[PDB]
Amino acid sequence: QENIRINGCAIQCRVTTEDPARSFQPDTGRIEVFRSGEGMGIRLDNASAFQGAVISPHYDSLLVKVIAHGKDHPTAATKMSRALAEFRVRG
Amino acid sequence: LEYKPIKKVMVANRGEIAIRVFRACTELGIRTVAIYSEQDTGQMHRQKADEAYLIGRGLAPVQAYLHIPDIIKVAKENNVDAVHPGYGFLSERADFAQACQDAGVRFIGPSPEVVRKMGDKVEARAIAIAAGVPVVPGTDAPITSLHEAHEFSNTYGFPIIFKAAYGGGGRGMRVVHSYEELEENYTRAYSEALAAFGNGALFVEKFIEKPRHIEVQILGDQYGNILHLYERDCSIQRRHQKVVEIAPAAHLDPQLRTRLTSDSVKLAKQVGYENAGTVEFLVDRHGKHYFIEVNSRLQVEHTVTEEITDVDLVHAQIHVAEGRSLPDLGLRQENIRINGCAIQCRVTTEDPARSFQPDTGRIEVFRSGEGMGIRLDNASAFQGAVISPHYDSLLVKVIAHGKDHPTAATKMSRALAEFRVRG
Amino acid sequence: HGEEVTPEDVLSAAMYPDVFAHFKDFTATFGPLDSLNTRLFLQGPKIAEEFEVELERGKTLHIKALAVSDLNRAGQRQVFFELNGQLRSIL
Amino acid sequence: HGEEVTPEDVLSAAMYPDVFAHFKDFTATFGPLDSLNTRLFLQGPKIAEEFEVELERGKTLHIKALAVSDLNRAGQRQVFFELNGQLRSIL
Repeated sequence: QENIRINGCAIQCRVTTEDPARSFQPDTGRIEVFRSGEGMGIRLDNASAFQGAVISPHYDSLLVKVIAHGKDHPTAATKMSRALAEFRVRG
Repeated sequence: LEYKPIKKVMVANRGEIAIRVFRACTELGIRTVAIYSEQDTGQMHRQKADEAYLIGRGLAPVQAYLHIPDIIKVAKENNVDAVHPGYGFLSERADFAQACQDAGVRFIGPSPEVVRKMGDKVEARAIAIAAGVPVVPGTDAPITSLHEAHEFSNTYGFPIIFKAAYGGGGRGMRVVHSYEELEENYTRAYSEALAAFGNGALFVEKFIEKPRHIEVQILGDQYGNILHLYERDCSIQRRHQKVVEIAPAAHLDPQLRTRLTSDSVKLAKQVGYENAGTVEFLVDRHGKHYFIEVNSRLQVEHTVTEEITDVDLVHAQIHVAEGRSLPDLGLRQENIRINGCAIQCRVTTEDPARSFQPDTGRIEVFRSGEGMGIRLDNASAFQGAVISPHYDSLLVKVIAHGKDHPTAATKMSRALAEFRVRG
Repeated sequence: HGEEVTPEDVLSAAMYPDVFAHFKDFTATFGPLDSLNTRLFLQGPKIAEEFEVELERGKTLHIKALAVSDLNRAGQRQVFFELNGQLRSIL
Repeated sequence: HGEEVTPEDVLSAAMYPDVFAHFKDFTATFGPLDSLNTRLFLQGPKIAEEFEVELERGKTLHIKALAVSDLNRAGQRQVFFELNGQLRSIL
């Protein structure tokens, strides 16, 4: 318990393939354009994402698990706003 | 006290640093401008910023980024408030800096006077002798007679090293142990210096077996306030160049690292530097440090300290370029601390077998292996990527942040295993 | 049809409603036009012909047409394109 | 051309050394044979058709043919293949 010390702040997000308009109803399809975005305080986790991929509805619609570290909460919020801008998932 | 905020910044280079500055600006919400040459329309930087403009229509690609007036006119036309010159291309150019001041466009970096004062080795030697740490010991003046070398071998020590001035070649590197060896080595060194080269400005220095050059990073405001970042180790060298990097100290005496810290702080105060810089020393096995020089632009391994200290350097550069003082940022000694072990590698399309020569061609398959504490910076990596045969051969930079130095070593070894670049 | 209505657009709809509906529908389903060369507008690109499209002030698009697939899924032919830094495929 | 050759292969070299050199060259170049279907080995994959390639007890991969481009400038063709989920262009 005593060696480990709290260090910094971090925020974790999951990117989904739900239609954020109708009912957050998950969408299905095939990827066309995939662009990934990394920074200093950025960290990405790829589930099934690549160029010309196919997702199957038998399993979850989890594509990217992202964690951003910073020296405070607002820094992490802004860092993730920028990171979400950086990706480019088209199709 | 003076607040002159930034509305747009212009990058006058190409590649990974361009992406770095663009992401920093968009994280600060700074309007971004990108510039490309005719050959280099395939990178990601030109389409990653908001705007892309061509330069050097007929000039050579190696000098395509070296044309000041055109990029000056582009900066003016796009209402560029501040420009950052990056590294290697025009940061060493004092003409461009004074021109940047002439156009009124804010400059990201020190004042042109400091850059010009650095100049040749002679200003550095004069300033180091006047006010600074001892420089590598030896002879300030050239040796042109047997008697200077004989007296300096008699006085300091029989084993000495002959080096040749006004030349970067290693052919002027000779070893002296004894009188009979002294005169013969002096004679042959003088012969080679006057034959292969011109002025034989030979210098006598002490016998050095193992150099270990150690780097110090310095930030300051325009208000006379100076913070050293922390130290970095570069014991690894192919022959004279960086291949991998180790920021936390392998074998450093805290007294000696404290001496280096205070010396770098006082010398930054002496120079009166205004932006990002670094002082590199050269230590012996015994425990003596010697100045080598200072880089006035933002070093490549800067971001390595970015993992050491949990502070951004490009943001701090932006903020001092605005006019803020470091205490406004809360940039003081006590909060910045060593946090973790760091190792640095860079991938190049070169074959380490015969002559470390680069390879050119088209990559067939590439995959990513980003780790839990493994940070990746992609220079030019995509499906169907073609590497230019005239520009640099840098593709990916990998950062390993491990709880231990062997921790990062094994993690980044696994990362090397997972990466696949074929063809 | 959304918020993108201006007084001149109102006038254009007022004089000619039906063709305006057709035009807005077509532009929406096909993206911006008039940024094409007339060659591309009527003839379209020829395979192994690279070309350039300008979209905004600094906005350059280098498009090279790689190949055209055949009929696979009840009349779904695939085509292959190369943009600066990426390869795309369209059905 | 021996880097892991076996004494059994030494016997083979004693048998037909010239044909030995030819087979070794061909093997180091195009890789191992005798992992392929007879029809696939002789006439080859079909366009808009996918098959399976076993490598080891577990190394299992799949290949689909997409299309074939035309000779570009000097008798060079671009062929599009789909691996497990990734795409490869082959010259």
